[PDB]
Amino acid sequence: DSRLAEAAHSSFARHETFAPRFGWLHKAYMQVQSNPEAFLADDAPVQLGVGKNMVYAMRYWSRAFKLTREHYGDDTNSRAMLSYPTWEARWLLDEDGADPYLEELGSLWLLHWWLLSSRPGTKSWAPSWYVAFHLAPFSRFTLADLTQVIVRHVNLSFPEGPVEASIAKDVDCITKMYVPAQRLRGGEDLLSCPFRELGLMEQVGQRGSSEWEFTSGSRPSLPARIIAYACLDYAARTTRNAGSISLARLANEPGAPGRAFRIREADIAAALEKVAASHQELQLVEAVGQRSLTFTSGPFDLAWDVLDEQYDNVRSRPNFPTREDWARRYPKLAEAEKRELKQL
Amino acid sequence: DSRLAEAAHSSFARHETFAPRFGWLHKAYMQVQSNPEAFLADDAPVQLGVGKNMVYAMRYWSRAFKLTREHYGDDTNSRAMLSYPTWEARWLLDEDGADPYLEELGSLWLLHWWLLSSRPGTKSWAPSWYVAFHLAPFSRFTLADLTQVIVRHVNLSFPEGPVEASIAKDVDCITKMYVPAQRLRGGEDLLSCPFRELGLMEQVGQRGSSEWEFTSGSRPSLPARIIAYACLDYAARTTRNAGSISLARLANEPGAPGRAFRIREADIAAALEKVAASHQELQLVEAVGQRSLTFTSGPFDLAWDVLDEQYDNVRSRPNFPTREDWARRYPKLAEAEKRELKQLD
Ligand SMILES: [Mg+2]
Ligand SMILES: [Mg+2]
Repeated sequence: DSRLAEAAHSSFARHETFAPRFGWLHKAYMQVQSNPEAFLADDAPVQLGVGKNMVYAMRYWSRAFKLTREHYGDDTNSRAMLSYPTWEARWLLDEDGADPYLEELGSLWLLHWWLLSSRPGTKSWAPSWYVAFHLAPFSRFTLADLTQVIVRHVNLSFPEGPVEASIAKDVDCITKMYVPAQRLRGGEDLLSCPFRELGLMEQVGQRGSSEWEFTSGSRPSLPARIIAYACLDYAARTTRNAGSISLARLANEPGAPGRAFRIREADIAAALEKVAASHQELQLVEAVGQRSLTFTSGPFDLAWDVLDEQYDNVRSRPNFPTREDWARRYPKLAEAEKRELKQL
Repeated sequence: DSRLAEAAHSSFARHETFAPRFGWLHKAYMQVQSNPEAFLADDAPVQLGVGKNMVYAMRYWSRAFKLTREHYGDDTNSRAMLSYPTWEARWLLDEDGADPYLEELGSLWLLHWWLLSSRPGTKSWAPSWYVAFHLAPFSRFTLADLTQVIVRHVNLSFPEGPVEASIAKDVDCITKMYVPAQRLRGGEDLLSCPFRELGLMEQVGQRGSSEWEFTSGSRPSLPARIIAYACLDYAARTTRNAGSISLARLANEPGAPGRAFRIREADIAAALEKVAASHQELQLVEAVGQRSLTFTSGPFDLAWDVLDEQYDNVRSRPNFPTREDWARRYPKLAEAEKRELKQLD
């Protein structure tokens, strides 16, 4: 088994037991935009306004949410892994972007998709999150049961061999990231975490009992265009031209929006139907008779047409850079992608 | 039944049913700091980064959370109410301040207290919230129930009166502010609201059914210094000298922390023990045999010692302004307070 090795980097507990914070995403984008050394400077804890271990966590979460890519010097400098903002970060978090203050719940659903997402050249930095949402056998678990599940997947997927204590720390942090704070004990310490608003995870049988579970209701906070974006972005993992993808695969394949968002096939179809009605190039077709999503040109570009429309077409704004503008401004983003590729 | 009139201004539905947004608090502070006309300018939507239909909601929430005050400018033959940031906003929301990005849940508890709080010279801007937390005789309700208890309290307090439709909009907004996003139904519509993390309101018994309730469990996200601040801030409403206030009043009196935070007397007692252990001027006393909190000096200054401690003593940082420094930069803050105090005929 190497579903996981093919989708995720070997990366555990680099969040340093810290769940994401809005202030960290915001401040990381602002500093890194003009300073590649913003996380590595001896200056960082005061320049970022956080403790020293929070600097690394900030750096990790930037990487994990696909808001930055890392690559060496030179100009020398060193082997130092400097950070570079992605075009998606410029699109989302810029003061001129889609949702710089994460006012819309669809933006959190989007960031959640990027944390789990993977494609050739760009794997996930949260293998424990990927196992939990895409590969775990059961919806209810103890933290030690889920920990054991990830250990077994890491053992069959990576040459290194599992660090149980680090994987246990991922499981603590998943819990803090998705579960309501009333189901947490803080020895006051308790921090906000905006991904709790997604309602993806709950305590069970609350003593609080030792068990936790992922939910399975409807997702009124998940916008249709966010589902449609993820389905077309998932289709674009393997195709760059016109074509189709079955709804069954979108609902059930590991990596796809059904498991990422924990939504049923019917909720995917309902989102795609609503979005298709506004986009001539997209249709739901019932074949033999299973439903398929069709697209008359490459699905990556249509994905971003649907996503940009959810935020009133950010790419139309004055002086908004194109991906090709961004790539020339930050050529190391492509170089980081290439070195991921030349392992395949 | 003048309780609501003494506690709250006659202000209903000015938020247009938009629940608070962190970006709204943060950007309004960044702009009002240097521009008293931030909410009135032709270019407000672009400079505040919001739609034209959101500017007033944003202006309202800043005032309601005691983050701004409003007063006429120095501009003759003009009645427009200009905005000025409060010292509390400088302490909390500045990049140099306590929690500019609302990273700690105690900051949301605190903002919630500010929304509900009331003092001679600074009443609440959220009468429907005041009624819902402090005056309603029940805790479980349909939205039509909550609307009608507010309507009943408003007719006793404000002759002028909003229309019922305005109060209903307040109640929709109360719901979206506090209940989990999974209980709401949009058109996509749903916005984040960080006050939902406080776990204060939940859907109950549904189907159908149409019921809601304020919750009543334990509050592990409510820090003890936040409780003690509110208790001392509450005592300071009526006294500026050494004195005392009973735990029963703190836990049960309308306007006090027990009803604002929906916590029981023992939870208040436990928070106050923790804080009195580091504060020799605070004590929990047994009298006959009711417990009281006592303070050997003025409660308001002790309140802010306790609150500033929760955030690592922000007032000690280099160049942090005193309230005297701030009142000289923004003289109309005191003018807006004096205006309201002389409405207390
Ligand atoms: Mg480390
Ligand atoms: Mg308006």
